[PDB]
Amino acid sequence: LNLDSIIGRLLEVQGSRPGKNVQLTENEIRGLCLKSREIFLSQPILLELEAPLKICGDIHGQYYDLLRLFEYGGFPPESNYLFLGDYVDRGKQSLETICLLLAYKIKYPENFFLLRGNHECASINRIYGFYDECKRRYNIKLWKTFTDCFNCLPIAAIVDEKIFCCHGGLSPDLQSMEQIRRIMRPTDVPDQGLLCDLLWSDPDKDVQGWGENDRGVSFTFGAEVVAKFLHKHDLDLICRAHQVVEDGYEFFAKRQLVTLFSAPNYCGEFDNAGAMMSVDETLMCSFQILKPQFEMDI
Amino acid sequence: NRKIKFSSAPIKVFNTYSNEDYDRRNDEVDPVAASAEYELEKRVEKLELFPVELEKDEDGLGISIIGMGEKLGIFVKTVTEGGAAQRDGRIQVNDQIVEVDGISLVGVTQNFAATVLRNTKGNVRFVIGREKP
Ligand SMILES: [Mn+2]
Ligand SMILES: [Mn+2]
Repeated sequence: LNLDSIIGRLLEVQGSRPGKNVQLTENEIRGLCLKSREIFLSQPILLELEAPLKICGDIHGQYYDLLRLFEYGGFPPESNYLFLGDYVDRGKQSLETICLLLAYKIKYPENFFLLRGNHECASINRIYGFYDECKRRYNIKLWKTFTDCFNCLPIAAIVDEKIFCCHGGLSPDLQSMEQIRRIMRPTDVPDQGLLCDLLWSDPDKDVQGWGENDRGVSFTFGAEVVAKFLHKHDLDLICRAHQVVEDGYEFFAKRQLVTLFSAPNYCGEFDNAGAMMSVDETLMCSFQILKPQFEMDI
Repeated sequence: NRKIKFSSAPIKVFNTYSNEDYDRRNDEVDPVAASAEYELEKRVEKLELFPVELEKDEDGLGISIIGMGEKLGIFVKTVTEGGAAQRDGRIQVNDQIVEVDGISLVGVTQNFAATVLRNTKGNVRFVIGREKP
């Protein structure tokens, strides 16, 4: 397993200049994938978590930002953590990021949780960096191994039966939570349907009801849809990610939905800051901001 | 009705690496190229793959290939009558050449595929893909 050895090496670059890589062995990574995969399937696809807890958004391979995320929020098991997906792609150190998160999940399965983002899908990360990073620093067989692990990540989490958490947002097909729980793993993320929307959909102020999403997949939803959703299921907040917000956090539909993003200066093309959410035993919510055609005969 | 609350206390702003300290840019990502490769890979997954082993004769392997998309796939256009491929019978027109001597020819460049097919010898090991019924 080498779990303590793996984590120690991953944290050894804390004080180095950012960009320095940590090269784990192929077998160690495969161990982390095969064992985290085992835990993911032993736990419900729809998580039921209890406070205290800290909620974080996209990372996208910005490994050192994840460290400062842990440094200020408290390394595990000092604090319980729930991530909303998008750990890989668009960054130069996705492998370090996902390994550290998977290691903590194996080490602290009941106090550390990871949700599936739209980039934890083979059809997407094959294009936006993770496959290339696996090919360069390992073999593509390792990328297939990450796919089998990602296909078993949980989709959504409900905190204290009152806060609903997922990467993307709501779906017009979502009537009861049993529709989520019936989803069987391992599964790819289809181009359409409930699972797709949970990982892709966005809130939009200018939309009444449902609307088409500029990403070319899934939909956009307005404030009324949020309020009705919370009313019908006796919830009071939707916590999600998947959109860059300049202040690391951003509310929507009064205080009924919040967007979290934990990758400062997203892929070096934004000014945005990162942020996280802390929920205590009394369900108090606070914000910590991480501000910087051919032929041939044979 | 609500059982949650929110904090009016000030917001804590911890500092983080600048852009000079931490260069988060990544110009290596090339979605256009990867997407072209991935589309070819998707088609192969839906194909019926079977092995084939041909012994080269005087004429060669008796196969004529065509590239189809940059990132190309290798398909059979002609099977010369009397050649090794025809006499074997398992290779037919429009069969994709997924692998040759263990080297993948899905989403490759014409230069790459030509180099591989020119370096074959004697008993060439093929992986052939055919459209499922
Ligand atoms: Mn996303
Ligand atoms: Mn994202």
